[PDB]
Amino acid sequence: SMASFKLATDLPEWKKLEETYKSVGEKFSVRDAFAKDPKRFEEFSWIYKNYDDSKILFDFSKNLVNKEILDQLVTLAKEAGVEKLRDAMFAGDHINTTEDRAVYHVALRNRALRKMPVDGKDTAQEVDDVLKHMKEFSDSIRDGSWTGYTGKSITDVVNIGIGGSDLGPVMVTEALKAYSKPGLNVHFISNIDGTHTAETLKNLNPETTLFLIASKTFTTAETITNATSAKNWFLATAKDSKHIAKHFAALSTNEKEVVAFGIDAKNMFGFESWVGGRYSVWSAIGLSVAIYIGFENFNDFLKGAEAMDQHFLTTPLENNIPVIGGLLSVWYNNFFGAQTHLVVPFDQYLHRFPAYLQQLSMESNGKSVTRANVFTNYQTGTILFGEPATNAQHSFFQLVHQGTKLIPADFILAAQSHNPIEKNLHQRMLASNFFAQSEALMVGKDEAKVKAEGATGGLVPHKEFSGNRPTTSILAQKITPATLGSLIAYYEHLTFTEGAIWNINSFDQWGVELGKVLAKVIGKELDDKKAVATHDASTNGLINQFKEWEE
Amino acid sequence: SMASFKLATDLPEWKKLEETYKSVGEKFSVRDAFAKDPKRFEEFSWIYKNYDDSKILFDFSKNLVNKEILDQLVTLAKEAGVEKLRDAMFAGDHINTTEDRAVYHVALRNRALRKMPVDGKDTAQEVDDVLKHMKEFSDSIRDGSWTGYTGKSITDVVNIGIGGSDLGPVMVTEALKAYSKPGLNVHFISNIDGTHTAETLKNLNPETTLFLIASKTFTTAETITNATSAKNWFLATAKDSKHIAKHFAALSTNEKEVVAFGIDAKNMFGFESWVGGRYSVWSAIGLSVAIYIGFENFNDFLKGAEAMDQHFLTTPLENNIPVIGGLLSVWYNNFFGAQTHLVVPFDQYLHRFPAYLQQLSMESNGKSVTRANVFTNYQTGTILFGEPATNAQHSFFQLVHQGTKLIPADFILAAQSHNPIEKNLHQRMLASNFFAQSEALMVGKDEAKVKAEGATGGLVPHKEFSGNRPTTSILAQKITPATLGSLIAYYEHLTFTEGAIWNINSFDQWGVELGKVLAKVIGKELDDKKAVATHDASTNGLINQFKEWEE
Ligand SMILES: O=C(O)[C@@H](O)[C@H](O)[C@H](O)COP(=O)(O)O
Ligand SMILES: O=C(O)[C@@H](O)[C@H](O)[C@H](O)COP(=O)(O)O
Ligand SMILES: Cn1ncc(Br)c1N
Ligand SMILES: Cn1ncc(Br)c1N
Repeated sequence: SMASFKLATDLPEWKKLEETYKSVGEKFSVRDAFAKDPKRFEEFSWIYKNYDDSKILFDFSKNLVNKEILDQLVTLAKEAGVEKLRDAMFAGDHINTTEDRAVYHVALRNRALRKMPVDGKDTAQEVDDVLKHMKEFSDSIRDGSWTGYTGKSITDVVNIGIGGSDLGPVMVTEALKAYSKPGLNVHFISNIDGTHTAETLKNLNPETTLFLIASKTFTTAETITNATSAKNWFLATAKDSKHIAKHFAALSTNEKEVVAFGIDAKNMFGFESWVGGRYSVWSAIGLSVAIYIGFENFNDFLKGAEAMDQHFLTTPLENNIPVIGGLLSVWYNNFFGAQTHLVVPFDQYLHRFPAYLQQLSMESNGKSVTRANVFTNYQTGTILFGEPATNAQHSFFQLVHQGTKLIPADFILAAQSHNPIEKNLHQRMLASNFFAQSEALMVGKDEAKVKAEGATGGLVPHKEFSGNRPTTSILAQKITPATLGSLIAYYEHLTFTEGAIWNINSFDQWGVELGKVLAKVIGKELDDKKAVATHDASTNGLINQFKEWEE
Repeated sequence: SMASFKLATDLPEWKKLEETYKSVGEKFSVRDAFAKDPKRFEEFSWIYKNYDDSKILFDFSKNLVNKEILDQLVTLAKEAGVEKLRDAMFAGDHINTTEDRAVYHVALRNRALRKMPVDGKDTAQEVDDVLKHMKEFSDSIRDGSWTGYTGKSITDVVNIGIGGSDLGPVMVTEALKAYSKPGLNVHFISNIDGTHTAETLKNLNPETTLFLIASKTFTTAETITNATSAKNWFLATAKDSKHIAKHFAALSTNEKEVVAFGIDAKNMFGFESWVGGRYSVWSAIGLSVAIYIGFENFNDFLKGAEAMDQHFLTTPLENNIPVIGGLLSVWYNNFFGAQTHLVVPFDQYLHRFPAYLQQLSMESNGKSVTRANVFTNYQTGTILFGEPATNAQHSFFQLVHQGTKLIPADFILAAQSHNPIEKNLHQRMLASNFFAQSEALMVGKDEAKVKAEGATGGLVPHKEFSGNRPTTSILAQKITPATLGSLIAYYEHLTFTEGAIWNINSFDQWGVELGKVLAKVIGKELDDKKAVATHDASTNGLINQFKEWEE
């Protein structure tokens, strides 16, 4: 399973891209590119067709890229063996080398029931069987047939989990909230901070609340603590532990720990080690989604991911949409030295989409060691950030337009709103902003125009805009379950691409693994009341100041 | 009002800091610094005492800084005239040069009624008079005496506004939600996206809902549109426009536009041009806060800001807490070339604190032109991001620990929880994470330790942690109104400092001003149905694809 090369900087096309950066890239004029190439929009935009014949336009043409540059980036991808690694992923090979695991989120959305084996054994029916369990259970919650311990239908579902066991369910239930039904609400406890439990459960009724304990390992400190506190809250009213079986289910890989916690095995929704947390919403972890919007919508979301998987698998690199996205990220990160990537949904439902992508991206690609087990001498993962528009335009877009940092940005809009109020007035205004913002980042406003518009003397430079600030625009028809499925999978495969070029393992997380063992030593120290002198002086000082100030 | 210098790079200490970066900074060992200096925690931490005798510890000692470096940064601040600009701000001078305005958020929290003049006229009583109006109105909402058009008490208050007229109210009501009362809820419509209106108003009763239309200009497109749609929603039930007077108030500078919209002048809460939006929560814009948690709590929040103002005004630079913070930001941005700054509250109530600071920071300091009206040839504002812990630890902290990017970070914890459930178990665990995370970023884990812990061969590098990754830890006793007031003001004055060194105008926003006129041309084009060919080919293509896909 070893690597075909050591460092990205070893790939012969890397030095050629450095040369191209110097001669064409650094000074690249997007205005000039459009003037030189009447077909530029056609050449640097791609329509994706989803399984339901809906469409998404990916327009890359406002980026600092042309045919020469993209052809060089494609050659780099071939040298890096992006296709070989991708094929190994889809083959169920153990490409997560450091944990010796398969990387098989693609198998979770295999609705076609293709043969998709791990360790030589097809996963298709095992995955499907969990999905059938999810459909049966979510249907029974939604139709009222699953009753709580006093015989009432469930009104509230509380997911308890953190990281990969939280953020997908949050983001996707928010994104697809138009598909929810009145009277059936979802909630998400994740932070160990007791505020999260107290505020979430404050107004809920134990008789009509169902908890889903979401944990791959079922040993995570925060989650098991939160789950215990919720069980205590439930039993304060319900009294008898026999009633737990109607109110607690588990989403997990670890049957022994689930049962040991006192959940019935029948109420476990399983998944496997080859599902990374930040790739897990497609699994049993998405049960809150199926409950909130219905299993059929959840299934449509999976099929959207599957269609984008097939696109990534089958398309030559030069027309492969997630690959192009990933190649542009490498271009900016490693040649321009842009440390960040901005993601801006022009969509209020997608308000937690940037935060989700931040996990996906940064937890996958924030690595310093390659598959050849040497340290990198070049940049890896970027820092991702964002908020929805139009809010963002009034905020940090000031810096995006007039600051000193290059910030590659992705803007996303649906042509149709789920909420086309006031005869679509609000939607037309939203869309006008989408178009005009990316236009303005490209066109800018030169000295002569500032003067024509009435500024004189020392005010003029203050009102200039450089332009040639790059954007990618992604236009969907509508943010349906299927569309969101395809969009997430796009970003998954974009992340894949970047990581393949950098020659890192996109699929481990030894810093978040360390995080889950770090705090125990200090926790024991906070339990007894003596002052501490066992760490560095800052840690000791902070701890001791805390001890003086704590309740 | 002109500048004493052109470019930061002209300041004699700038080149000296470049030299210090090369010889001491680049290779700085924080472990070595603690070993060399037994008093390092004491020397690089400061206790702030608030007006109510509560305290906040600011520990900078895990930063890449020592006495030599900090003394050089202080000298740079003196060369840049940070104190002169600060004194001009507090004097009511028109230091927002490009708009020729005073910068006088500090006057909003002048509870001491010091003489604080703009254009030679004291502002103290005018500010106070608005606050007395806010107290009377918020008291009458809270006590039930302000009734809606059918004679019922108000149960829901909806703020409508965007940017500076939204994010402060959102963040501060979230942060201080422990101080709210059952049955009186606040809501925030901001996005033009009609989803925001539809979802917010779905379950509200027009008879018991009060709107606050928050707009400095009272002409912002999104806000006036949202406000109109809310008025339409209200009148669909209420029928008669005479009932608007019991249900709509305005937070604004622009009395003529407010009345013209059909709000009663008596229900206007005014503020002045010298309040920037991203500095406005202290003004009439904070009315939702006063309603949600009570005017006395709002006033305590102002007094916390006032105390931090007095600290910033009166403290020599070497012990001036916001200045030190700002100097470290310049150090990382301009000498290390770190493009970002991470802010992580170990506090679920403060979940929107990073987003608020993102506006404050990036909208203030994302500028390319100095007070001498020349373009910069060095980096200005950083990109700010963050999410609360412990969630963030499971997410992008992977990259913070093991990626290739330097990411200066601020961690914030309260020693006491408003929600100390389970005999403070959750709070002790939260705090243990706070300490352990910053410890781990500093200490790292070398090759020998990885081997001792059981890794062999090619796995070892994958599990190494560099350490020497910097953090600032801020420990409060409790996040009270007063504490939050002081914390925001800290960041305001930190932002001030950075901008003063860069010699930019922290107080204009010509990119967000452009944003509010950009979209109108395209909006007219989306109104008629013909295809468009009036822009660049990408803009035209996106618009035309939208037209094919739109309802
Ligand atoms: O990305 C990850 O691996 C983490 O965010 C995990 O999802 C998080 O630690 C929760 O782990 P578990 O699902 O085992 O409870
Ligand atoms: O920071 C700013 O200036 C903007 O975010 C404004 O707050 C926003 O545009 C709203 O402007 P107004 O308060 O005039 O409606
Ligand atoms: C660079 N990038 N942008 C979004 C995502 Br997900 C990644 N990895
Ligand atoms: C650098 N920085 N960190 C927080 C804020 Br507010 C700013 N300007």
